[PDB]
Amino acid sequence: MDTLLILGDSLSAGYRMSASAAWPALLNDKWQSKTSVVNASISGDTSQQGLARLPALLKQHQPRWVLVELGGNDGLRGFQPQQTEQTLRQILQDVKAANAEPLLMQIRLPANYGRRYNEAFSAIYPKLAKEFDVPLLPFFMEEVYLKPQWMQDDGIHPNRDAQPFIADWMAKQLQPL
Ligand SMILES: [Cl-]
Repeated sequence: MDTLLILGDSLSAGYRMSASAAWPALLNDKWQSKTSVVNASISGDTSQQGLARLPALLKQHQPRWVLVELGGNDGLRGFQPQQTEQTLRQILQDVKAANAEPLLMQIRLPANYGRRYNEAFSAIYPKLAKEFDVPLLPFFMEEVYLKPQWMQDDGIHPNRDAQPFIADWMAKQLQPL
């Protein structure tokens, strides 16, 4: 079996829920005996904190692909987009140099954040996917935001009931990869 490594923040770890409640556990169950899914996600992680954890994970897991789901905390904290871009660039360099295929997820801030900064933050992702010639996955939360029954009260993080949707959505996005 090949291994999919997830390098993520609470959108993949689960916000205020157990790891086993989060969609990557559901995906792992769905892909039993075919593909291993390692959820190396930490609630609250910046792109810099993800990057710090990455080398040990690459060594240990020798994954075939790495899903990079990071930078949203940087954006939510108003960090400079150029800085989050460089950090993400380093993550992508590390992945390729370990002989793994990076899969970069587009991240955005919710629709009530100011539009100029959200635009500059969001733009980093297609720029990096083009630069590294890697898949750019769409942001799964854009669908989730549209369902109050799947959102926690902060308007940011998906709830436990959203997790089976997200797992199914991710299974569908990831099969041609
Ligand atoms: Cl998107």
